[PDB]
Amino acid sequence: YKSITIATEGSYAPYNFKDAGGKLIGFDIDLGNDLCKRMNIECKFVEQAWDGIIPSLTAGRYDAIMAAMGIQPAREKVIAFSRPYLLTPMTFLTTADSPLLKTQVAIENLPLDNITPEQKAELDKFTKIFEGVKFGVQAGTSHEAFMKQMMPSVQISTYDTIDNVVMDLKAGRIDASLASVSFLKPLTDKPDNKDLKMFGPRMTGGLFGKGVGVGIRKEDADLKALFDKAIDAAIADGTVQKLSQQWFGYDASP
Ligand SMILES: N=C(N)NCCC[C@@H](C(=O)O)N1C(=O)CC[C@@H]1C(=O)O
Repeated sequence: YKSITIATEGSYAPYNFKDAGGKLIGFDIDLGNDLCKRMNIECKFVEQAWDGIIPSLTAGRYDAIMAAMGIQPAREKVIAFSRPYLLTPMTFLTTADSPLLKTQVAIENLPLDNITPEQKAELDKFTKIFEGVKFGVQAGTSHEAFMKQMMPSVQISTYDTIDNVVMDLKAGRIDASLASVSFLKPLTDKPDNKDLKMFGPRMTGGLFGKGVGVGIRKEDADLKALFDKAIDAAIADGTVQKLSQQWFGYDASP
């Protein structure tokens, strides 16, 4: 390999978004540039809307995806992933004045790979509390998949970007959402968002899979091996931890 093109979305801060000059910035951009230097490959980042990001990769419009993409079983049917470069659970989001905040969380860390009756009881409790509450999620994400598969009785609206979800939650058009802690912690830590709060169980596994990874075509085994070696080195030397603290305000490195 000499040169590759990496697609990102550009609407998911602090992983990938646009600066004041319209340039793509964020953890995925800084990490991608560091990995390419390690691989001795020239890389160019390009913006791609979330809906077509996977088919444009398999159609050969670019060589990899770094766009806060969870390594999840459904996507693994279509593309390959590097080993994870970040780990994060998933949790809920509402407004700081919401009555939803008073709900007792019986299971703080809720793994979904093998749901026990106790874990199902906790998911069912939140489903019942959420029935009547209007949820908003970004379309085409594990957030949408979780609500449709695990909480089908809850009213959901899907959005083109997570930015539009947050806009509608702030405006009171929706009452709650779901996303990773890696997205929600920096969002709620901003003084701009003192009116927003994370809540509920922190979920992992199941349809969410594990980790955030670089999406690569299945046939590109050598490119996956190059990324895996570079990611292992960036984790080992503390680069991923450094970038995670810079962008997220905490260490989400594997
Ligand atoms: N708009 C984007 N560029 N990416 C949205 C990805 C959301 C979600 C997913 O892959 O479907 N995520 C995962 O399930 C774990 C990491 C990520 C998240 O919730 O932050």
